[PDB]
Amino acid sequence: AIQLTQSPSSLSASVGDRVTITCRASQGISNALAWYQQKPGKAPKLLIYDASSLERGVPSRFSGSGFGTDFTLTISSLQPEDFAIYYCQQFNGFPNTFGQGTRVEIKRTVAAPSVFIFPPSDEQLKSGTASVVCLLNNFYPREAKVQWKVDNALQSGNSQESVTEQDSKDSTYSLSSTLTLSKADYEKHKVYACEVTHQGLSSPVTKSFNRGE
Amino acid sequence: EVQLVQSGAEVKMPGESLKISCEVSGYSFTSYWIGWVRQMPGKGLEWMGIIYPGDSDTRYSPSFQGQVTISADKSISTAYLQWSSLKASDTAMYYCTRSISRSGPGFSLSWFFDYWGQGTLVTVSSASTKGPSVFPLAPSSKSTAALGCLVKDYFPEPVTVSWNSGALTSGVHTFPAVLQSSGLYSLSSVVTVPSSSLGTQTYICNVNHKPSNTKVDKRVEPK
Amino acid sequence: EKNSVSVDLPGEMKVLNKYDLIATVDKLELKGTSDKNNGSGVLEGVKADKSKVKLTISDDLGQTTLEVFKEDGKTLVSKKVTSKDKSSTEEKFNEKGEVSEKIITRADGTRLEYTGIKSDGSGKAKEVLKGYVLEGTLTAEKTTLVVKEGTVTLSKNISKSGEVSVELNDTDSSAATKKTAAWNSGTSTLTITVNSKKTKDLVFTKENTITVQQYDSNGTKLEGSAVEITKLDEIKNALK
Repeated sequence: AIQLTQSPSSLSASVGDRVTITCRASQGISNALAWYQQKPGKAPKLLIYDASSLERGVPSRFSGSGFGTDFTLTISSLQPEDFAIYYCQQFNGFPNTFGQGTRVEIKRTVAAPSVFIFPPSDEQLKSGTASVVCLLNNFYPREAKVQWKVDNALQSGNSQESVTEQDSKDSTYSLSSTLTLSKADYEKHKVYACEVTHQGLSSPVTKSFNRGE
Repeated sequence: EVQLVQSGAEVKMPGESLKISCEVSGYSFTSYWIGWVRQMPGKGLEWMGIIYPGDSDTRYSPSFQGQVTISADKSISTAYLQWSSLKASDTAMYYCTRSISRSGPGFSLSWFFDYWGQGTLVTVSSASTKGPSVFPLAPSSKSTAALGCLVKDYFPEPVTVSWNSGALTSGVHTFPAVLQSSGLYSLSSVVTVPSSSLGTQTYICNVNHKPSNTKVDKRVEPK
Repeated sequence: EKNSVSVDLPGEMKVLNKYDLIATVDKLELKGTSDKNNGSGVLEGVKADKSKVKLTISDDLGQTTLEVFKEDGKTLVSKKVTSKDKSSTEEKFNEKGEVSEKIITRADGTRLEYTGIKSDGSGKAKEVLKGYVLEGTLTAEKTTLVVKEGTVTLSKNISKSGEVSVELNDTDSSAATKKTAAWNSGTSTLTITVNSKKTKDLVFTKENTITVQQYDSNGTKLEGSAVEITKLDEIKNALK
């Protein structure tokens, strides 16, 4: 079919920057191009059709132009809710083809991780296993680090981390670090702590709790 | 009012058959084409085919010719996407899209898609489908208190998590699923609440895993 | 009016901040916002049928694109692209999505019409020359225009690239009355031969005309001057 190549792959800009995204075709598709916006989760949404005409309800800050084989989608004044992935598609030559997309992130200030910790539920220990959870909420940038103190002796391999995508209100992130321990070993200790080191900090933060106190 | 509602998530084994539907409303169903778009896991967008319910004209993309059946039903305003036999490589999210026709020079036409469905996920594997867990994580000695629920050892993604059966979306964070060492996903959902509301207000999380038909609501329980 | 005076458009239409411009044609006003102060901008407008009308003017002020949509601004009804040199191409759509009619108009007034377009491409082809009109079919690989006179059929093919090729078939089976043909793509001439003896030449000109030059009795060289065809029967008379 017709290959479509976008540029760039990822992108980061602050709230207010005029950001432009390109989409290059392999043939003359002069007017047949459409732009979609897939937000976190689901689902794709039509932004601009015929490469110039704007879809109803789409704000005026979104614009697009192009002709021949080079096309450009343009946001005028970036907004935090505009964080999404943007695809271009061709409908001049059968069959319809999509571009590989383009990631758009938002730049903001740093603070703060806002660490929280959670003990196991004691209903998990009816199954011989327990999970400890350390919560980091509404921080920036995405980079962070978490360690799991156990009797002031870190524990290995039993951790798993997951990060939310960039928030649509304040462009922040959130991370969950889960420590999976067995009940036979969870009771061989008293202090379980979570040492957090984020760029927005001034010193490592350690939220802890004594086992059943 | 233009809405495209799709069917629910599916779990199938390699070789089984499956037909998913797209219930339509809001406009003249007989006037617009209805397409189908595939999205491989975390990958690009693949257009599968299209149908015009005015005469049931199926235009199949060559990448899926003889691989999937696309039908429509003008009597009930509903389109369908049907498989003869599922393969393990067919695991993806599928969209039904209302299409706008454009006469591409020449001798043919193509479409762009203005209104999209919510998406139907089809997971194809020969492993056991296990329901989620129940465990809550309790708030204690917080800064605005924080609490949430834990969803351990389920298969297959995705699981929808609500709080107070809706009407709670201020500080709700639902983490993406992480596949553990054991072949079962696990995720957590958390909310940030005013610390002075614990006790005077009850918080429940409404988990839902339609693949295994499991659905559980549990309360925090801050102690 | 002031600070936007006027300028004429390709197709006999006129076009006249917080650049701004205002236009008006077909009994109602169309206004939008341009980028320069020459007329390079789109013009929005609505019809009594609630149908959306859109006029796209190029940046060179020499290509107007007038579009007509339904109540939704996406599904189109007609699309006429008019250039500076009157090279127009209007399309109409069957409300299924496929283009049902395509009226190609050249600079010298010679129009090229297509009607009855099926879902594959087969449709009635009719070229409007000056003084006469040719008709034919449309296959998915060329445009075929046929002129018949008894057994002889004159097929003027039109490749999709635009070049013209012409052939001639004769269901006659007499070595003294059968008519063969010879085509020269460089000179754009079709030479009719009858009984191992040339008869006449037909030249398809770049002005979209046809000339007839009768050979002599011995079929060795031409004679006289060429007659530009004005009646359709003049083409048939050469095939007798």
